[PDB]
Amino acid sequence: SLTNHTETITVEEGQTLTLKCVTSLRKNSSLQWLTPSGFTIFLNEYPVLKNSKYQLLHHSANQLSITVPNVTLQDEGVYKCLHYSDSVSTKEVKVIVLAT
Amino acid sequence: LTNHTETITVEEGQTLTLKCVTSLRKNSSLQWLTPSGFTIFLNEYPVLKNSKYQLLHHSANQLSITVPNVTLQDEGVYKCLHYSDSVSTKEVKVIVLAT
Repeated sequence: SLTNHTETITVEEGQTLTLKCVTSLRKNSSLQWLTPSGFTIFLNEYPVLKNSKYQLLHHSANQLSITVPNVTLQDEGVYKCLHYSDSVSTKEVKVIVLAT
Repeated sequence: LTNHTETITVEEGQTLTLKCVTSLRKNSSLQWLTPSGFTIFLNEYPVLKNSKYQLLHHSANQLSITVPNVTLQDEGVYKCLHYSDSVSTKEVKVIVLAT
């Protein structure tokens, strides 16, 4: 179901992090994931950031899901999903990486 | 060639041009962002819908765009990103002049 305007999620270091953006259904739209640092990871199904560990999981009109395997403490922070239709809506996901 | 920080001005009501020029890198990407952080173009393709930004030029080492009929809402720091092995950033601060 829907991703809210803000969320906090956790992940054990060393495991795989799944960032899942699900939105309303809208014609001719775009979905986009940003790193906390502000770099585009995927625009729709198309990778932008060049030599990184991020991998597409799923893309369709109302969903852009990606993975970060072997999550490290440096993978922590607020990721943004942007949804571009007539206007732009934003969902911020705060990631907390858990030790051990 | 665009430095890491730039300040440029433009008269209200005129056309503002944002040119990002970088080194030539193979299989690289260029991107303009609004001060609010929305993508305007990624390479030659618009992303932000419903607005007055227009493409002027795209090639491997240049991404240039326009905002005609500029207004004071159009001021702020725009960001051009250059995605190669590494990501480099140019922030361009636009100041809009009244008269």
